[PDB]
Amino acid sequence: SMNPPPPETSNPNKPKRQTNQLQYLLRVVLKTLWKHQFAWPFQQPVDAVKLNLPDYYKIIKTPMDMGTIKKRLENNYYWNAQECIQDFNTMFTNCYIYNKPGDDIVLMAEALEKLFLQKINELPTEE
Ligand SMILES: Cc1cc(-c2cc(NS(C)(=O)=O)ccc2Oc2ccccc2)n2cc[nH]c(=O)c12
Repeated sequence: SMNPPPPETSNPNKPKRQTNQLQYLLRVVLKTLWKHQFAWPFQQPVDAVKLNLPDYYKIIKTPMDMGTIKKRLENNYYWNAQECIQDFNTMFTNCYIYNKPGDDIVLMAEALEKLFLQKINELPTEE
């Protein structure tokens, strides 16, 4: 039943970078989805005790979520955009493995992934 610790949002060993895309992912792409109607389940780590889902973390092994993704951006945790983009693909994949096609939660995940995949069709350029 228990909840594991959340993903790390800071890491001193890990090198950090503030590219102009990561700035965009936080200032534009992440606040675009954060405000959406379907955003709330993905706004913090899943609570398998509260949800009474004791099997969730026996099937999901790389948990991810936007709460976690948001702070990583704020901590400059990533080295480049694709690192963060891949925290998103993990999140959505976790939602489509643990649940079934058509379940309410995946319909939101699919809604988001498609507003997602549309906002990162155009990142800003480098310096
Ligand atoms: C990714 C995700 C998020 C949630 C979920 C999270 C919270 N809040 S919290 C504090 O983050 O854990 C509350 C209800 C939730 O279940 C919903 C199931 C259907 C429609 C709306 C919500 N779930 C539940 C089951 N499977 C999942 O993959 C999942």
